[PDB]
Amino acid sequence: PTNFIRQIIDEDLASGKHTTVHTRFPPEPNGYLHIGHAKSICLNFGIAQDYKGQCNLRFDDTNPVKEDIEYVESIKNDVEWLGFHWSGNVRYSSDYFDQLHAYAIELINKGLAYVDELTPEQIREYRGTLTQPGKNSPYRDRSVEENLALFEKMRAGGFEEGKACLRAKIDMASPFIVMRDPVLYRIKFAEHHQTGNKWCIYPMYDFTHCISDALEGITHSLCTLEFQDNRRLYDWVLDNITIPVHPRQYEFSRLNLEYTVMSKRKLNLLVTDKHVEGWDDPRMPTISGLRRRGYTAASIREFCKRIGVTKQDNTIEMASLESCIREDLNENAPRAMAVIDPVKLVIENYQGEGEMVTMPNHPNKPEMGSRQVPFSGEIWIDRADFREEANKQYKRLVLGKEVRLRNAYVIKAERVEKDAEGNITTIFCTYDADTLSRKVKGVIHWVSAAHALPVEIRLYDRLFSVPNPGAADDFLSVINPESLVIKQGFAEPSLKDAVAGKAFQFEREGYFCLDSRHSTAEKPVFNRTVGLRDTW
RNA sequence: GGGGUAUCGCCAAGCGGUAAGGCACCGGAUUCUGAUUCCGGCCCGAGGUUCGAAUCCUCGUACCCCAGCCA
Ligand SMILES: Nc1ncnc2c1ncn2[C@@H]1O[C@H](COP(=O)(O)OP(=O)(O)OP(=O)(O)O)[C@@H](O)[C@H]1O
Repeated sequence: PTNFIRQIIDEDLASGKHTTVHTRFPPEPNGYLHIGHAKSICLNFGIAQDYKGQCNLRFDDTNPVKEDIEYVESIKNDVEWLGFHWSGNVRYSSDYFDQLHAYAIELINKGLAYVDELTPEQIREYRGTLTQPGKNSPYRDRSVEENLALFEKMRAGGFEEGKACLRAKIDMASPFIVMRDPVLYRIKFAEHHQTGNKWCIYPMYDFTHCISDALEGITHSLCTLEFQDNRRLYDWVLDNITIPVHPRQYEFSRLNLEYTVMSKRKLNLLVTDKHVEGWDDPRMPTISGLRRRGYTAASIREFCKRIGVTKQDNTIEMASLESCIREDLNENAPRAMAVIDPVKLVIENYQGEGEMVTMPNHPNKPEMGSRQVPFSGEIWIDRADFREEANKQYKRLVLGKEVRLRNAYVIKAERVEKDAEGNITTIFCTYDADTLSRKVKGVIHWVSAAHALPVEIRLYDRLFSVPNPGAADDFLSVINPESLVIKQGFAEPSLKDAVAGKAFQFEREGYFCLDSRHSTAEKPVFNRTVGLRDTW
């Protein structure tokens, strides 16, 4: 699987510019990982292992205020669950606070940084606009000695938040807004989840990232398009300090998925306002969310592989994702039987009850063996599989016609019974005793009512009603009210041996898995990962 | 103003020499899952250089990103 980045790497390896590849995944611990991060993970860890190099996991913990320890734990969990391993110990940008501080001092001594006292509002007014250039701060020309003294003052906590900041001295007229004296350090009297209260000054992203990459020996730092302008500051910092290597940044387009949101702020909001059970709600585009929904690490790696790596903005269709999980489960998931919308079907022609039929664990893979499924007179079938009268297109069960039960005989509808609402409460039928192993075209699933197992089924759907929910003025007001719908049904007996993690394919229905969060020893709960491809 | 992008369902190969593949959708074969499997259907605009242009050049047009003491 190739892309413009792997081609850049091949070239460097050929020209001799590098003899090894070292990448990194640098997530900020301010939320859980989503399918978007997965693309970055596959790209970075995938390149490393393919080129026999290294890939680091570095928490970019530069803003204590919006970060929490809870997130570092789940992020590590998901990277591992995805099947990737990082080189060495988990790293943290905060592991470099002392070096970063020393580098700030180097820039100050070269006259390439200074302490600015412009207020947070003033800095915006002096910055200029997209069409107009900015103007130099009145403090831009302080002497080295004065900046040194003032920066130590900031570190010591002598300045209140927003009363001072260390800025790089570049060019207020640069067409690159990011190069208009970017803030390097800002004051925050906030406790840090790694360094506690040792620091009241914290380095900004642009100053931190490139130096962190450099120190770790990163050869190619891969990020998304929104940082293309930043690459100039990334290079400016490395070009102006004393450091032996200069990692190069290459940007690719972020993944966007139809009918869902990918921004951490929006996903957080959904969780905070309780519109979803939690970061791992089965309807969330998060890694943990997809996991609980029934997606396999393998399907996700396949997905990331299929969508490619380019510099083109894109929004992949949900159909693309679902395809990957179907392909995965259609080859490894054992087949079973279950009815989501139950309706009794009495075979009056059946003598009492008691029988056991052999059902394959996979209609295309005998190697998976076969189970022992029971068959009786009173069974359960899905209401959708029966109709009093229907076109020739309806291949299911109809009064006059006869159907075939999955891996069983061939029954024939006879009479029906309804309640005081017209709802069929029971379907009476009869069968052909000799059909174990006319032209009855049609097959439906079923669950012997005697050996039946009460089971709760959770059917999920798109979280939002529109393709691009993030583009709506209020993405919340566009949430799909039917994203989750609980159903009570019955499944064959061999489904009580289901363990959270195992994926079954309820024939004619789709792929499901046990939901440990709701599944009780009494009543099991199955999440529908995805429906089966359905089209007459 | 600067940075990027465009192979017309959604992605995406291509790097001067007969325009891949995946998803989606549409046909047909197999089928005791309306599944699966297997066949088949499917170069932003205008010029210019060139024997030859999706690939190079010029000028456009459309879209995305940048005016946090966020990342
Ligand atoms: N949607 C995405 N597709 C591919 N990579 C992504 C995506 N979102 C974030 N990344 C990248 O993954 C790495 C870690 O991202 P980070 O932890 O900073 O979250 P983030 O940038 O806040 O994500 P978001 O902006 O989507 O909330 C960075 O390189 C980031 O650019």
